[PDB]
Formats: sequence, C-alpha cells, structure tokens
Amino acid sequence: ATYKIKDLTGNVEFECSDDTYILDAAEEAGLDLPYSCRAGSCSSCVALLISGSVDQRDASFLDEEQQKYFVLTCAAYPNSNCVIKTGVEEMLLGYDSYRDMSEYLFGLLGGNDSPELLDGLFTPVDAFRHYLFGNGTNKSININDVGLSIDVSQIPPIMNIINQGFIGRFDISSDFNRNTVLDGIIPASYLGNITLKTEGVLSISPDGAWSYNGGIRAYNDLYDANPSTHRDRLGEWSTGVLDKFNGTPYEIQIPGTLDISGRGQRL
Amino acid sequence: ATYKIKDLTGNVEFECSDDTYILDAAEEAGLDLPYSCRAGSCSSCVALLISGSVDQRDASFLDEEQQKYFVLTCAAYPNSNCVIKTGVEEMLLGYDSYRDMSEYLFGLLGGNDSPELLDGLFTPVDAFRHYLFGNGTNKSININDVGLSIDVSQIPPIMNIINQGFIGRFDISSDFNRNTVLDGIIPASYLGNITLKTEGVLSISPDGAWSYNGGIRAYNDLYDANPSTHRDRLGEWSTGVLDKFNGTPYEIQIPGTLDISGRGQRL
Amino acid sequence: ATYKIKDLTGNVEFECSDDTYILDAAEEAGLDLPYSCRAGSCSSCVALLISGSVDQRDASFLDEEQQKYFVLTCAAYPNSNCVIKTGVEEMLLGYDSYRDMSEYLFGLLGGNDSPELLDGLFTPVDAFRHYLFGNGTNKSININDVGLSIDVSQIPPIMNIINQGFIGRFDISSDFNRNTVLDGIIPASYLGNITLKTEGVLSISPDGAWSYNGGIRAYNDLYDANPSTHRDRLGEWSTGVLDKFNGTPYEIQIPGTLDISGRGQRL
Amino acid sequence: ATYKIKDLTGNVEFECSDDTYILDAAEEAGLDLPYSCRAGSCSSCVALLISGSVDQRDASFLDEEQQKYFVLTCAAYPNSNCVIKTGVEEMLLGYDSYRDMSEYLFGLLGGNDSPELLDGLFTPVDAFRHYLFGNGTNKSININDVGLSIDVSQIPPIMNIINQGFIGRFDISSDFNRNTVLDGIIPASYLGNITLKTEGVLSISPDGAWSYNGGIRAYNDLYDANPSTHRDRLGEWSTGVLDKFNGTPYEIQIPGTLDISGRGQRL
Ligand SMILES: O=S([O-])[O-]
Ligand SMILES: O=S([O-])[O-]
Ligand code: FES
Ligand code: FES
Ligand code: FES
Ligand code: FES
Ligand SMILES: [Cl-]
Ligand SMILES: [Cl-]
Ligand SMILES: [Mg+2]
Ligand SMILES: [Mg+2]
Ligand SMILES: [Mg+2]
Ligand SMILES: [Mg+2]
Ligand code: NA
Ligand code: NA
Ligand code: NA
Ligand code: NA
Ligand code: NA
Ligand code: NA
Ligand code: NA
Ligand code: NA
Repeated sequence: ATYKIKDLTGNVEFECSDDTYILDAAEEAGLDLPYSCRAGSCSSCVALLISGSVDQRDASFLDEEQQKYFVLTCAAYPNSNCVIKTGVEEMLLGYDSYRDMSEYLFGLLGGNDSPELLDGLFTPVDAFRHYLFGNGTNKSININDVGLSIDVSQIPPIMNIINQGFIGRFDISSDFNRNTVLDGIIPASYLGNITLKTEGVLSISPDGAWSYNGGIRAYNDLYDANPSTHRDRLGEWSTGVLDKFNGTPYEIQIPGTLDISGRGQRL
Repeated sequence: ATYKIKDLTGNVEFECSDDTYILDAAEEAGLDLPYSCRAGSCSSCVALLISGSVDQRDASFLDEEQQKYFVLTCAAYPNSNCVIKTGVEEMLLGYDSYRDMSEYLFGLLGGNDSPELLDGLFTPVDAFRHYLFGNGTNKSININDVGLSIDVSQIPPIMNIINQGFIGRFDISSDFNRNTVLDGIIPASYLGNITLKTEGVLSISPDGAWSYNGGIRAYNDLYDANPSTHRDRLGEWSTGVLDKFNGTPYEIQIPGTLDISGRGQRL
Repeated sequence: ATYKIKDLTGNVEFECSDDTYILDAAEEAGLDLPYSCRAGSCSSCVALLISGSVDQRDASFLDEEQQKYFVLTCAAYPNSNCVIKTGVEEMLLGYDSYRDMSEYLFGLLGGNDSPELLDGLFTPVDAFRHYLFGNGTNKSININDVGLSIDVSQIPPIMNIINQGFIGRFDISSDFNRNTVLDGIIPASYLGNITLKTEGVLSISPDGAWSYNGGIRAYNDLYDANPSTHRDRLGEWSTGVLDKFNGTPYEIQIPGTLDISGRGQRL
Repeated sequence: ATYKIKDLTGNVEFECSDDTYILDAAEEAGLDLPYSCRAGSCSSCVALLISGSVDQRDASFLDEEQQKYFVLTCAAYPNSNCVIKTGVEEMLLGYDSYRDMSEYLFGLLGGNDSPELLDGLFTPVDAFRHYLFGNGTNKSININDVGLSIDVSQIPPIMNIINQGFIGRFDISSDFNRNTVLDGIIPASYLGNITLKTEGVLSISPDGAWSYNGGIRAYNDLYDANPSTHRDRLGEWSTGVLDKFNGTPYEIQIPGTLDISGRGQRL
C-alpha cells in the first residue's frame, strides 16, 4: 500500500504509495527535492538508499552496482518504508566501495537519531558529542526542560523601567541575554549565554509596587563555542579531543513558552 | 506506577514502583547494590542521576543543588524512568562542578541506547559507534535481517556427510563457521566471521540424490575487532577515532531462525 | 525497619518503625486518631487495611477473617508500607464480606485521586462527578487556572468610592461577589457566583485621575448547587441523574493570588 | 518535548512534538483529519480544545475568545498533553452550548487516568469505576501484584502428563484457565476467570518423583461482566449505578512473569 519515506536531508518524512514516484510524493507534501530532467536519465535527483526496497526499473542512469546504494527519486517506486539522503550527487560520481563511504555514513548517524537532546547529566556531553560527529544537524530541547529559574529581577529591560521610577502600565516585548550560570551547571555547560524574549505586562503603582505577568521564549542557540570555552565548561580533556577532532556548529532549537510572574516593591 | 531503572553499573534494568525505594526493588531482583547506613545519611548507596526524576525528601543530606545530579537509592522514589550509575561515592564526596564528571559521562553516552541495530547501509557504522560509546551493552539484529544467503553446499558438516558416500537419513545438529563475506558487504563490514548452528534432516537416496530441510540459528557475536580489521572494513579514518576514543567490546545477539532447504545430486 | 503509613482520613502520611504501634507513631507526629482502651480490646482504633502488611498479634478484638481487612492501630506493628482508613468503627461492626464494604470503598476513590480538578471543558463535569461520588472531600484549582478576567470596573467596593467623588489615597481590603458568567462558560458551569477578596491601594487625584493596584484572592467555594441550578448549567440529563443519585457538597479550594490593576479618569 | 494528543473522534492517541503542528503529527501517525487551507485561514481544521494548552499565534481566524475553546490544528503547537475532538466545524456557528456537550464529556471522564489499577482493597472498585467512566481505555496490573497463589497441582496440562504415568523430561508450553476464586476475594471480584500460560520444564524420574520449574504469564482480560456478575461481586448497589451510567468493556493488561516451582511424588 503506502510506505513512509524519511529524507535525512532536513529530517523530513513523507508518505508514498507503491504506484507513486518518490519525488512526486515529496512534492505532493510540499518538499523541494533536487531534479533536472524527470525521466530517470540524470543524477540530479539521486539519493542514497540507506534502507528499504525500491523498484527503479524506470531508472536508466545508474547501473547494477550503484542501484544497491543510490536511487533516482523521480523514477523509483517504493516496496517498503525507506530511508534516503537526497542531494548526494557528488557521492555517486566518486563512489567506490562501502568502505570508502563509511566515514560519510558514520557522520549521518547523529542526524538520524532523535533531534531531542538527552536529558539530565547527559545533555551537555550529548551536545558536545553531536558537535564532534553530527555534521551540523539541529538538536532541540524544550525551554521547560532546560532547567531555567528566571526571576523578574534578573530581567534587565523590566528592571530598567522599574529603576527609573516610572509609574503606570507597560507592554513589555524585549529580548534579553540569559547567562545560564544563574540557572545550574547543566545548562551552563552547553548553552552558556542564550538570548531570550519576554512578552507581558509590567504594572507599577504610584507608590512603587510592581507586578509582571507574561511569558518567555528562546531563540535558537548556536552551539559553536571555542576550545577555551569548552575547557571552561567541560575541562581540558575536551581540549585534548578538539586538538585532533574538529566540531561542526549546529543550532539547538529551544521551543515552548516559559510562564513568568513576579512582584516587588521599588525602594 | 512502576518505571524502568537502568544501572549503567553492570547495565541491569529492574522494576520499581513509586512507593518502593530504588535500593529495595533492586535487592528484590537479586542485585547487589552498594549501601551502608540504609538511612539517607551516608555516601555509600549514592548513584548518579543521569536521567529521570525522583522523590528524595527523606534524603535530607543532598539538599543542595546536589539533588539535581545525585540520587540515594535507599531513600528515593522513582517519579519517572531513570538512568542511574551506582558506585559514585567518590564523585559525591569530591565534585566541584560538572567539569569533573563530564569526561566520564561522555564515554557512557550510548549506554541506554535501544538494542536494535539500524538497517541497511547504517548497520556497520552503527555497530562501530556503539563500540565507542555503548559501555559494552548488547545490540541485536534478527538473523532474518542480517542478509544471509546460505546454500546447503556451503555447510561443511552436511557436505562432509554427502561426500563420504553415505546413504540414509541423518539428523543434523552441527555448529559451523560462516564468513559473511559470502553474504554481502554489509554483514562482512561488522560481523565478519560468525558461528551458526543448523538442525534438520539430511536424506540421501541410493542413487545419490539428496535433500536437506532445517533451520539455522546464530550464536551471540562479540564485536571486538582490532584496529587493522576496522581499517579493512571501514578505512583509515576509523584508526584515528579508535586511538582517541576507546572501544568497549559488546555482544551482538542474533535471535531468530533462518529456514533452509536444499537438494542436489552426488556423483 | 521504619515504614510509611498513609491514613485516607485527611490523606495524612507519617513514619512508623516495625517496633512501634501504628497508633503511637501517629500521635508522635501530631495526628489525633481515635482510641479508648489502647489495649487491643475494642473497635475505637480500628481502621480499614487498604494495603500493606501488619503484625497485630496483640489485636484480640479482631478474628482471623477480620484481620484481612481491618487493623487495630493501637495493637499493630507495620510489616510494610501501609494505606489505612481510620475511624471506620461501624464498618467493622457491620462487616460480613468484601461485597458488603465495596460500595463504601468505591466512595473513597474520589478522595483518593489527586485533588486538582481536571482542566478545560472537563472541569465542570469533573466537579459534578465528584459531587456524585466524592463524598465531600476537597478539590482544588489554582486561581490562575480558573479563567477569571476581572476588571476594576467590575469591583463595586472600588467603583463605589470613585463614583462618590472622593479624592485621596484609600487602603482597600474588601470582599466582593464575582459572577463567573462574566468570565467564561467553564467557570460559570461549576463555580457560578464566588466570593473574592481584594487588597491594594486606590489613589484618586484632585482632577479625578485614579488608579488601583493590588491583588485578588478567592475564598474556598462550596459546591452545593440545587438541581435547578445543575439543570441550568449542565442540562436536563443532570436532573435525570439527580433523580436517582444524591450529591454530597464539598469545598473547591482556589489558592494563589491574581494581580489586578486599573486606571481611569472621573469627570 | 513530545506530548500525547488524544482525539475523541476515534478514541485515538498520537504523539506530537513541541515544534510540530498537531495536524502534521496526526497525518504522520496514520490518521486522516480535515484540512482546507494551512495558514490558519479557514475552519476545516478546527477542533474542540477539551483539555490542555496550545500555542496558536500563527493562526489568524479565531478570535481571542474562541481560542479558549477552539484550536486550529494545522497552525497550533501543543504546550501540554491535549484532549481534542476533530471533525468539528459547525459549532463555530454558536448554536451549541456547554449544556449540549456536558453529558458526553461526563461519560468519559476516566478516559485519561493512568492505566495502573489501584492496589489492595481498592482494585475491584477501581476496575468497576473504570468500567463506568473509562471509555474502553486499557488498565493494567502486574501479575505479581494480583495476589495469585498457584500450585502445580492446579495446572491441568502439567498434571495430565504426570497422571498418565510418563517418565522423562518434558518441555511445557500450555495455556490453562484460572478461576481466581482460588487465589483470593480481591482477584475474584474483578478478574474472575482468566487465561494464563506456563512455560517450563517438567522432569519425572522412574520412581515417580517430579519437579516443575518455569514461569506463568497472563493474557489480557476483558472486563465486561453482566449486571448479574457485578451484583454477586459487589452487591445490589452496583446494578443501579450500572443502569444509569453504563459500562464500556475494556482490557486489563496483566504483564510480567510469575515464577512457579512444584515438587511432588506420583505414587
Ligand atoms: O520569538 S520567539 O518566537 O522565539
Ligand atoms: O574520553 S576521551 O578523552 O577518550
Ligand atoms: S531528475 Fe534526472 S534522473 Fe531524476
Ligand atoms: S545507604 Fe546511606 S544514604 Fe543510602
Ligand atoms: S483502642 Fe481499643 S482496640 Fe485499640
Ligand atoms: S485547514 Fe484552514 S486553518 Fe487549518
Ligand atoms: Cl533509520
Ligand atoms: Cl494561597
Ligand atoms: Mg549559547
Ligand atoms: Mg564476528
Ligand atoms: Mg459558587
Ligand atoms: Mg475475567
Ligand atoms: Na508556546
Ligand atoms: Na511554563
Ligand atoms: Na503503585
Ligand atoms: Na592512532
Ligand atoms: Na477599568
Ligand atoms: Na483510580
Ligand atoms: Na505442554
Ligand atoms: Na450518563
């Protein structure tokens, strides 16, 4: 019947019955896959065939060997659920053996895992491992799982209003920097400084009593610390590793909203 | 509510309700976990809280930020599935920060991965990565998913019978070695030589016509290749990785039965 | 060893070592369970043994069959963690079988569940089901989750001051009625009219500019509507239900504080 | 991280990630839901937000007031586990009050309880209440918590071998029926007859001494007794409750393995 296709390029999954070409099913789901011709006679749509059976008798550009490892998405019907990696044109031309592509494949594992970072004590070293071997695919951790303890008095753009003596009702919509050292050793060992945004209402009475009610969201944070920072957060064993292995920066998505409330009395 | 508790100390999983102290449940399952005071007031039962949430109000002494990274198995109620590492009294007694334990945690990162190996082009590199990060924990792959293509003619303890000229009905129960180079590049790139066992009935008629009906099962395969073998299977990149990061041997369980039938004519 | 005892009367928990009678351990932690003889010689201290194991060889009043379901707290040592329901002296005095205490035990389930009301569109019917089967135990919902949208113009004790032409600074501390129809159909469908309290400061300048800044808390609300009101709120089916099944009133606790502020100009 | 979305239209329950729209996550699960646009524009996606919180900022159609009760599922992220009902669109007319849905929602209130049955004296009445309000969702209790006391003499497929006079070593793999009246009043009051399976080795020496070693597992049990059985197990009160509120059969999962040993002498 219908089989699921996972494209490791961007970690997207789309349905495809056994009478639809893989490329058309992808476009049907709004996906912009590569193609030049559309008749099984070039390599513009070539994808790695990581796992699954495909019927590509319509394919003519790949021979018998390449068909064991690659698939023309415009000319192939699925026979099972499939994993593919689109956009690997340079690979097909230079392909020699499994051996010669195994390092590239080992590098795809990080992106094929769940994007969600491991929790607890694993989160910072999971982040560092993905830096070493993940080749830039995004990871994620909900803002509610990061372990932040944000007090209103730690939010400069709100305290900026309070401390200038203003009185009244203020619609807050501000970015601010959060040094997660204030929050705990776990977030401080892979996130460091992060950019947050708060939206809400600050009320300040004639006599300086204030309240704030709103939410906090987080921008994606770029994991690209230098070795000196890795040494501060993880220790000099990280420096010995980075002396031999280069990291690849990637984004940590931090979805969700953190509710925030606070009250105080000025001066 | 019961939850899953893995102790990467010996990689054992046991059941524990939200009313059971983790030390008691593990003692139920006959496990030998460290303890001394059994009263929430010493460092002998302390495990790392690598993942999960717990109820440690009877713990008392932790109290500090310590409670987010340590758990007292004699006085803790599981509020979730938990990865824990017993035997860390030394880290509790003298950790300054995450810096001191990050390298230990890093090497343990695959210790709670699912056992099933990835399929297809991923299987050999998945097996290699688990060698580096798996903490010696089991992987598995069904014998029907390995990609084995065995003819009876490649089974010596059966062919040894046919070629001696015997005539009759043989109950076969024989181990034999299988070099999966014969089966394909994928199994050859992480299994190499495996030991199989076949059980069945071999019939040889007076005129030399023969047939065999049976099954094939596989013993657990130790993944422990030396650097030369990895260099052959994967290439020279594997050597730099293995030098810096250490491999821990683990077993690949190959459950299931593979059916086999064959027939021929001796002369 | 030392164990935990949970008395379903109030859902109170306390410790009890294996060499302390349940009753004594309860008093040593501030509780006040019934007793008279304190010598295993009546039913003043009897409790249902929901679960757990006790040594009550000192318990004369209970025969072996009764000791499967009941425990004399002055005569029993905990062998394990225990859930009990004290004060059930009559239950025993009429006991004959599990069958004959099952309706009573069913009526304890509502009190045993979490006291927080379900959310959203389940809140009004969760409240009605607890009315039917909860036998009077408290429920709760945080004032912030009720769905109140209160404007100072809806608070008569504040508006009465402004509307009389007064000028100055008023310390406010007043109860007032909140018809939660003003707030939304969910609160209107189980809370109806509730009593709130506000404390804060009303300042009215000579030119009639005014502002109010304070907080709002909620008294416990007694859920005790008559069938006419249930029919208004839930529909005719509730009258069919109430024609065969009686409710028991219970209090809904509404903890927390809401921030309130308002501004206006009298002319 | 990832939340359970439960849709009342099919009693279906499917995961949805914090960064994924509810409709997309439903499409990936195997579900078919209504969709006309996908920019928050129409109402074909609209669902009733029964329980939980969503982020609907991308959505444009619904007013701030309708967002309290309605969710555009192609444009909404879950903030929490959610209960919705898809296949709604007419209700936006404003011709359905809370009164019109209240009886429906009341009847499935137990449908999101955790699956583990309560222990001890509560188990039978917990099972009965789930029959009334659980909407057919599963419950569970570990076989080791049920209170079974099975002796090998009560296992007919083992005694059958012993009693025919056989001598040797036998692999046992046999279903058999257990009337839990044999085990205790609690299991007899909600499980009744259950089907179990035992796997193990029975050895019988020439002199008729026998030993059995193995384990026992339980099949899922359907809770669907008729009003007569409920009266016998709980009493007359259960019939009036059952008449008014009605039962929905559901399965009780009984996981785990119960170890069993027997020793005897055939003589
Ligand atoms: O600005 S927020 O959506 O990250
Ligand atoms: O843990 S690393 O330094 O091999
Ligand atoms: S686009 Fe040319 S082969 Fe598919
Ligand atoms: S054994 Fe001492 S704290 Fe647990
Ligand atoms: S007080 Fe009399 S039996 Fe306990
Ligand atoms: S399909 Fe139109 S808003 Fe969802
Ligand atoms: Cl995969
Ligand atoms: Cl309060
Ligand atoms: Mg950062
Ligand atoms: Mg091998
Ligand atoms: Mg009221
Ligand atoms: Mg049954
Ligand atoms: Na959000
Ligand atoms: Na929050
Ligand atoms: Na439990
Ligand atoms: Na080396
Ligand atoms: Na106002
Ligand atoms: Na329950
Ligand atoms: Na058998
Ligand atoms: Na009903």
